[PDB]
Amino acid sequence: ASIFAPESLLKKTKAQKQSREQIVAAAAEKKSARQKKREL
RNA sequence: UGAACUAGCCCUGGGCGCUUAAGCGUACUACCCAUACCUCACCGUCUGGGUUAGCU
Repeated sequence: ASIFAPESLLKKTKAQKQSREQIVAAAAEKKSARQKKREL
């Protein structure tokens, strides 16, 4: 009755989740550096 | 008082027309338009880059 998600989907989701974390982490830093650069 | 000299125009030796030019010299602003220059679109060629746990 319950169809488990494919295991390749779980592996891709873990990889995509990690890549999104780096993008967001390097996006808040990008905003701060841009504000400091623009003042300079 | 003149004398010559110097330089330049005139005479003798594309068409229509032009004469303080529509010729010649110089200066100055306007204007005309090439397949050239600029901006854009499109064609093609070349060069460089991206694109797969193929993510509704």
